[PDB]
Amino acid sequence: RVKLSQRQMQELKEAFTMIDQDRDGFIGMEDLKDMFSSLGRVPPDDELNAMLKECPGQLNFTAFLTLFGEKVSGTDPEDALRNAFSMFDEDGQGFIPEDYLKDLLENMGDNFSKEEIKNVWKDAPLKNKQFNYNKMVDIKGKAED
Amino acid sequence: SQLTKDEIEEVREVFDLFDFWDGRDGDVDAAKVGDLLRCLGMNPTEAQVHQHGGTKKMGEKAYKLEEILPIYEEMSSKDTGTAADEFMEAFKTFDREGQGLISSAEIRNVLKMLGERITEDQCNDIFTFCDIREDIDGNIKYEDLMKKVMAGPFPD
Amino acid sequence: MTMDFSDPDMEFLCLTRQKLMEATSIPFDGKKNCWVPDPDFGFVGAEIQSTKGDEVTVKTDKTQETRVVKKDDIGQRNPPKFEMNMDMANLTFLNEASILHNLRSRYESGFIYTYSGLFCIAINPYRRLPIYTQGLVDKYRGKRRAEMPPHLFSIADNAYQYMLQDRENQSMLITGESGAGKTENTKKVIQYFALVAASLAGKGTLEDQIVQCNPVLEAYGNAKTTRNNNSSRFGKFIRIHFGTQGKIAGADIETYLLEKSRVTYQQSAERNYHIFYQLLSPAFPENIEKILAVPDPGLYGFINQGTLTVDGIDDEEEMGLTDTAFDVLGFTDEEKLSMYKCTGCILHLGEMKWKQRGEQAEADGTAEAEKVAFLLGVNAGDLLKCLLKPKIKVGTEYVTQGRNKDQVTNSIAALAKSLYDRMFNWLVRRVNQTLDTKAKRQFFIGVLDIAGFEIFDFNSFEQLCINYTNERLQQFFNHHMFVLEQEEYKKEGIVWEFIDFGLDLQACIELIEKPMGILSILEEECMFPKASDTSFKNKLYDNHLGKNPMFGKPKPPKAGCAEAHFCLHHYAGSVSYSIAGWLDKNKDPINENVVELLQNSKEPIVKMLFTAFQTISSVHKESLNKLMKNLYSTHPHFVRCIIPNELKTPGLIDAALVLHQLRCNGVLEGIRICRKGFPNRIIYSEFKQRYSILAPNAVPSGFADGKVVTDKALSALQLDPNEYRLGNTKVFFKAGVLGMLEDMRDERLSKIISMFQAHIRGYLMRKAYKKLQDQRIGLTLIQRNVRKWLVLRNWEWWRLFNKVKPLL
Ligand SMILES: [Ca+2]
Repeated sequence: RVKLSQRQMQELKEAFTMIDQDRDGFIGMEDLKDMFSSLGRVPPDDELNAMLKECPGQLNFTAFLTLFGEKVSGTDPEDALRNAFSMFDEDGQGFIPEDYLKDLLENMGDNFSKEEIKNVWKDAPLKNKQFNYNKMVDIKGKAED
Repeated sequence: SQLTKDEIEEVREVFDLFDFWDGRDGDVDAAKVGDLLRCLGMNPTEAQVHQHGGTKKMGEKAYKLEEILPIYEEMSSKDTGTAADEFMEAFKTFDREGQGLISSAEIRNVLKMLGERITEDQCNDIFTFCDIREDIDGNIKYEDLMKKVMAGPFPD
Repeated sequence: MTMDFSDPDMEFLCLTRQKLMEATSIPFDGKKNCWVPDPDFGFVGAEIQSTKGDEVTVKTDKTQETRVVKKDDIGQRNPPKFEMNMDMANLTFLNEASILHNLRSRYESGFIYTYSGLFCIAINPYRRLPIYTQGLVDKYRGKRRAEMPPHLFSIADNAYQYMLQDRENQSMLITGESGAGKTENTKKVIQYFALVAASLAGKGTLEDQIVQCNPVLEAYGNAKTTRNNNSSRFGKFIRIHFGTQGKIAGADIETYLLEKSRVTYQQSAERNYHIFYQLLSPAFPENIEKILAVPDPGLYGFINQGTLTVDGIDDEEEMGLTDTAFDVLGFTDEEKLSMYKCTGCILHLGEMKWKQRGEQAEADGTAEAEKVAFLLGVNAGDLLKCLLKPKIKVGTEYVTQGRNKDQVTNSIAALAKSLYDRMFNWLVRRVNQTLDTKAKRQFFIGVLDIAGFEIFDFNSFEQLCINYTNERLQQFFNHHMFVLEQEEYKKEGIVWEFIDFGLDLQACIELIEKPMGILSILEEECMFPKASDTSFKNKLYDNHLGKNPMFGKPKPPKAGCAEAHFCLHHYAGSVSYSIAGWLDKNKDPINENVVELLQNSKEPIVKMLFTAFQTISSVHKESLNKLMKNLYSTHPHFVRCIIPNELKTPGLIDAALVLHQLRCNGVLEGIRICRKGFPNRIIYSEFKQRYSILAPNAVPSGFADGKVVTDKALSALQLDPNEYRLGNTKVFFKAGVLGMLEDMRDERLSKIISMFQAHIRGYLMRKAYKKLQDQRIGLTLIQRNVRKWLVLRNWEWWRLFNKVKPLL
């Protein structure tokens, strides 16, 4: 939890500070509409406001870290996840054998739902009936590509 | 009936690990009662394990923690779990010329052909893991093998 | 030790390491493998199926067949450690079955030798085998029995050393009929005593100067018997002498118990001695007329009662070598005549007919009498007169004439036998003269060849006589055993709770010798004119029917399966005897006048009859009484030769014939005796090395004491203290103790291996444990990291700092 650490807490500092041009520190509807503009996407009021409801009211940054109290739960780190996947890859990268990973998440350990299984194949970096981990670790945070 | 608080905490630890690998649900598969038991630190024979619950296949039966605990302690009620004396007098039966050396083709024959048979794979492994070598024809030290097998994968 | 299971010579005594480990490791189970009775071939190996009440079910090995054998018929078989065993004394299960096996399995792998207690058994291999090399001789020279494997030589070098260690005369008692090599064997033993005379590190060989005589003694002492083509009907003891340095210094031959009777009586398929059918042949027609006969073995009561010839026999050739041998031994072609003529006389002493008038008998011819009178060189008148009439005394001299017909016929028969007996002693005195090219004798190692123990379908006065002899022989053995085992126990400090073993045969022996026993009942019943085969029977029954265990009585058999009148329990088993004719067969009365007169003319009959009225039995007794006085003054050794099969077919065993020989042999009696005592005896080390696995402990095997471990292993198994005793150097066991111990070890060892395997599985898994542990760390991360992602991928805000920052 507090594991919304420094790297996690300063990275969140530049973030709230950009959406800025500010109302002495207030991720604003405007600071927002001004951003999703330079983001280039589509700003819906009711909605844009729906983002507000999440914080009681008035988002400085103290509230910004509090809002991200769904992020911190898992949030295990960068590398830590790579090593984790590593373990189940014996043949150096190109990564893990699909089947395995299925018998792995689906019926070994904290079992996945047949519903959770798909929520994963849809995207999934794949080929040769073999999975890609530094690619999935990637999606996790989000470099992109 | 007796396992101490710490004894339990210990069985638990191992127990969880096992229910973890087969799906954290509070149950472990009878097939795994042998292994689990081995992880607590015991060395049971297959007869021992079957006479105490171990099933052979995998869908058959399951055990909560409170069911395994008494197995652990009945199992722990035995005492010819086996010593060195017991392993030494038995290797000697095979030591043809009286030094403590035994062809490996032979120790392996013992281990694979007799008693609760041991796998080809299992033999190679225990033999690679203990650092037990044969020399020209001064076959294998049987005591070397005894001390190490009885010392654990994680010596120190 | 001193054996390399490899010195190629040992190919037939030994059995090599690989081969032994091979025999020593075959499969086995003590709760099921066993010995079971087999009609066709003795005892066979099997496995126990089901029990229930007193009726066991079994399945046999070599043929498969589920038979239903009874409880007291399942033989505990010995475990593998005992296969090809060298001394059956060491066997843990000492039953017939088991004795059969050890001996068989060794003959069937080329080994003809197998020790059983004091005995040295040796089977006929029927084929030359390397066994008698002068190189082996040295592999055996000076060694005590355990150092080498079983070998006839071991018993001689020892018989030889003892002669020196204890300065005692030694004897070798060898048994075995027809094809057993009792022959080669006696030869090979006299040979060996010779080779060792070169042993102090610096016209005939002995074997030969002695083998030279065997033809002549055989013509007068051997003959066919229902069950044997050439049976020595006398006992010979070849005494090989030595000087104080172990130096061979001579030999001579003592003879015992020549079977007179045969001289005037045949049993259907039997025959008088060989020589009779020998003289009367063609390589010597000439002699056939000096003697006074017509080449026709039939034509003579003292020769025709039984058979004419013997299948696979050519008298001629024998009357041949017999004669050639008579010269080699060196004696007067003239002497050679007397012996012959003397023999011939017996042929006539049978024609000598008779008739009577009231109660005085008279001739019914006279050619026959001057034929005898002449051949002997005495005056027929005086003969006929002293046979038919006689004059004796008190101070004056009355006509003892009593004589009737039933009386003279005997008198004549007895003359014959008496002639033959003096002739035979004579013949022997001679080869001895041939042998005495001596210096000075100090000791001896005699070899005794006696009869054996006969059990026929029809045993009569002859069988009893012989059995009385072996009974006293087996006893001699029992007694030696007794004396040794007694020291053996004391050497170890074990308590000896035993009465002489010899005594177990005294009952029977007594039932024969003892004043008012079989023989003495016979003798007295011999002095009663109207006595009868029946008068004698009752007096036997009267005296010993319910009153003595040994004495029994059979029960009518098969119309022809003769009538038996009583049976004795002999060490060799139970023998049933027929009484018909003993009264007639036993009378062998001396007729004084015939001697003083026979104390006339022709030179041999001067040395012969020059050197009351009695009986065969009384003589038998006296002779036997002597053989024993002599055997008991010697340190004995026992060799047991054995006929393996009725048909010379090397490597073949007939269970019945062999067992039969065993019960007679005395071999099985010894096992019986070993039985009641502690036959298994182990040195604490041999025990230390074999059973420690049964009660292992942390004390380094080497600093440990054998006795202590032995002791401690035996308590832990809570084995009955009666089942064993502890000696200063060995632990004595009873029956099956080792049998059990062997089976507990197989058990225990198997358990200990599963266990080791158990420790491996424990190692292998305990190693995987750390991994699994690691891999739980991982997966938890992956599910606790993916799941949030499956959520978070929809938190608008989430999308933003995912954009909001790459753009920092
Ligand atoms: Ca589970």
